[PDB]
Amino acid sequence: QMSFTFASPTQVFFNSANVRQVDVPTQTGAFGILAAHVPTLQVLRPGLVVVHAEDGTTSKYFVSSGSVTVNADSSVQLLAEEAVTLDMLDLGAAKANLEKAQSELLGAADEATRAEIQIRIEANEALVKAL
Amino acid sequence: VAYWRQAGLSYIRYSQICAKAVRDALKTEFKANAMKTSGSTIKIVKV
Amino acid sequence: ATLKDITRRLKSIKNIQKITKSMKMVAAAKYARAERELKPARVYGVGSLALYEKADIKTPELIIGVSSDRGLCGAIHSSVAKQMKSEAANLKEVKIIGVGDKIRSILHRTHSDQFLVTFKEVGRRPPTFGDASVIALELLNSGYEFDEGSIIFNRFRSVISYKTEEKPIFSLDTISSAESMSIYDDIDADVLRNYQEYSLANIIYYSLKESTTSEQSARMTAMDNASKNASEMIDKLTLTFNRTRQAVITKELIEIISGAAALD
Amino acid sequence: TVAEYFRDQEGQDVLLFIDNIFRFTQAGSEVSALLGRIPSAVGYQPTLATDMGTMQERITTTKKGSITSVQAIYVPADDLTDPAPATTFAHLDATTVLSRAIAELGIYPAVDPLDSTSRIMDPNIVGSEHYDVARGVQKILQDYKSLQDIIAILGMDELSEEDKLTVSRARKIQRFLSQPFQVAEVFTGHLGKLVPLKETIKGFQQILAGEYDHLPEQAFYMVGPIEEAVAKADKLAE
Amino acid sequence: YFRDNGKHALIIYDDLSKQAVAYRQMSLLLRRPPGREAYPGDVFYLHSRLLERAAKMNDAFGGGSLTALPVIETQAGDVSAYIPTNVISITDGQIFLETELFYKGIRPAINVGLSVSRVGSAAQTRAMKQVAGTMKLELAQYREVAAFAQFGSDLDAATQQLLSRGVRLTELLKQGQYSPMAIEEQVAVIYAGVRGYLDKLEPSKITKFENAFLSHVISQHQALLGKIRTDGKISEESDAKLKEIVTNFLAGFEA
Repeated sequence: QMSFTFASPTQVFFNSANVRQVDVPTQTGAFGILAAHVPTLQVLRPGLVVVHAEDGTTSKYFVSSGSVTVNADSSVQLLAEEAVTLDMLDLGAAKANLEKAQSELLGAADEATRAEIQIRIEANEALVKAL
Repeated sequence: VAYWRQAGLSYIRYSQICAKAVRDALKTEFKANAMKTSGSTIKIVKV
Repeated sequence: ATLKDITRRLKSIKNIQKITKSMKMVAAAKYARAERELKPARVYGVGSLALYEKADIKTPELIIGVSSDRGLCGAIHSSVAKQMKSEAANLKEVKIIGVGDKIRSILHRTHSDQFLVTFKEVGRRPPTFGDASVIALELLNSGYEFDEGSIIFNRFRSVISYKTEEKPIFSLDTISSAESMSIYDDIDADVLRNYQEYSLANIIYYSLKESTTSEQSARMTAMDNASKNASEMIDKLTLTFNRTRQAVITKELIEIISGAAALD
Repeated sequence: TVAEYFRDQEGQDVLLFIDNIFRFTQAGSEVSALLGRIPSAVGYQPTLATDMGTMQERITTTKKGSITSVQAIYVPADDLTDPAPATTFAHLDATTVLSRAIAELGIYPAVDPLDSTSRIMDPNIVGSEHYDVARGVQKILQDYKSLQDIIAILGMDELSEEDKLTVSRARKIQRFLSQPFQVAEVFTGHLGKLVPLKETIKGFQQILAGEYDHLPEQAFYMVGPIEEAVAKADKLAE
Repeated sequence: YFRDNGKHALIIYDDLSKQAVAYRQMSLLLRRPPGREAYPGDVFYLHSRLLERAAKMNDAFGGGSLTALPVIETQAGDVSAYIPTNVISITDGQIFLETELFYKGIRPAINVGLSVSRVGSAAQTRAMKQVAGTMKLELAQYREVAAFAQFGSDLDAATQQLLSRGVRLTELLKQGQYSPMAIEEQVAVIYAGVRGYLDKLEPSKITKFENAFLSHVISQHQALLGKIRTDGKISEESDAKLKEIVTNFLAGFEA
């Protein structure tokens, strides 16, 4: 178990809930942080957060940012800046937004805009993976 | 983080764009609610 | 005094009584909102600091007070304010922020310059996360990074008491590089910082809320207070009234009773 | 004079509506001037006291009957400090302040309850059963009132539900004071119901005791007898 | 005389204030006492009888009536004022008029709560009663919040509306200078507000609506107005006729 604190200002989803795993877009890739994992600190990255709750379930999520914090212990706290359930997130929009995003990228100014766009693109994808 | 950290872009900057991008995203019913937690009564002074 | 005077007074007091009372619910509502807002949030801020703790740190190298731009609510802000700029001598580099402005009082008279920022519209439409990030981000850009900040806000205890707080601002990414952080078997002064960063908002939001929640809840309280006073007075004046009235009535009734008649 | 007939002669409890003493006093006073009489402070006829007094003294319980005097009272200057009502108070021993508001709550009858008062409520005369239950009630009503203040502004589970319970009990009690109406049955439908005291004392006590609390409140609404409330309670629990 | 000639006459006694003074004076000059508050006692009686001589008579008197609208023009809300206190015990209600509204430009003036018809409704058109019943209330609740945190402070939405509504109704409750109405016009506009149709409008435009709306129904829906006068009352149809007229017309009024 890991008392997985899965949060956003939006929501605390798992609130130190004895979860088996959360699959987390850290910045390079991810990892499916398994039930009590070593300390390591990772800052997220948008992806989907998939909270393989210990239970059998996995609940699905999209995450945009924050840090998940993998304590030594059982407390894992994903504090995703933005942590959302996919429910609230529109694939259609994502796509369209992506349409746009991709459109925008082309005139995106500098790595920072591009980045942004991209963040957004990546994001849009990153909802889109699941979504 | 090279696609944002490149030069600059805070984890916030990043994040916020991510998050912003969430704000950008979202389904509808749901979609109202976003800006609520945003920089809104954001009115930054140093005063 | 002459009935006018009384009224004049009264008038206002009643007004007050309303106004305050008005402000009381108004605040209470805000407050109520804020109250709501605390749930994930609670966690969220609690979370935010939740790790400079297990894996721990201390400097040997941004002060900031995070509360309101509010008074009539009470002297909350002054509370943090106090307890903020009161310190500052020890620290290092001196870079202070008062977000909140009635806090910027006990600080605002020694600098105007070693402030970095202030938030305005503190509360109002209840202050939030975004903002916390918003305010978080640029903030980073600054030359004092853990000349250990403190974040001073009124951490609520109750809708009426909060305790004017400080927490310390781990902007170490340094000594936090050193130590039992290795254990965070990998982590990078990126991702580190990029959590430090991230937590700056988290907290920021939070502190902001702690204070502002406190304040708003305090505003009800202040607004109560006022009305207790009011309530009495209002009562009393009403006497003062009768009297001046009667005093009057009577007096004339005198004049009337040949105090101007038979006996002109 | 008429009532003296009914009291003494007819051995009765005459009900004497005098509406309003304010107008009476005033009427005397109008003459005072003209009579060249010195009136008084606040302008009153000098005789205000005697005027009231003898008259009040002429009302009583003889040992033939009672002239129970129910005096509709327009309130001079909407205070009582206006000497007469203060005096009136000397002769008042059951006081009725009607709550326009409660009535407005659709409550029928719907007095100011806490100012539906009597100096003559007693654990003695009306006995403690009455008294105490009432004291509990009056208090309770207030208590409920107290909680009303909180909750009102703060939404709910601003209470613990014993407070809620009492609140509710109070509501039932509140409602039990509502009584369907006979005279205005023409409007209301139902009828003016009459409540023997024990059912009353008992009644509220029971509600208070929560013995009934597991039933709705409109039950009590438009009821005379505590049974008629109980019956309606059941009925509202369909 | 009219009353006995059936006739329902309206007397406006304008003002007893003036009388009172004179009369009081008269007593005094007669050396005779005045009375309470230094002014005559049975000047009440004067009036009491005077105004009792106004009545709504039965049928025998040709339904006889004199509707009396006595007038007092107040100094400093002196109602406390002897005669006013007196009078207060006498009338069938009093019409409190409030200046603030006047300066505000608001005409009517009124403070309503202070205004009273003890009588209330029994002489009222059902038409109006039906739309008005609802209005009185809309204001009533509105009024508490009419008072509450009036300034630039939020409210809960319910109340943001009631306030809006209330405010609208206020405009509606204005009535132009030398611009009498008729019950249908009134009911019409009341209907308009009640059925919420102009909360829509931000307040300034209400007045414009009303006129326009009026001149409009005046063109067409005299059909209705005439009707409403006829039925004295709104039928569900008349309502329905209203409903469109206003909504659409309103739509036209706006856009």
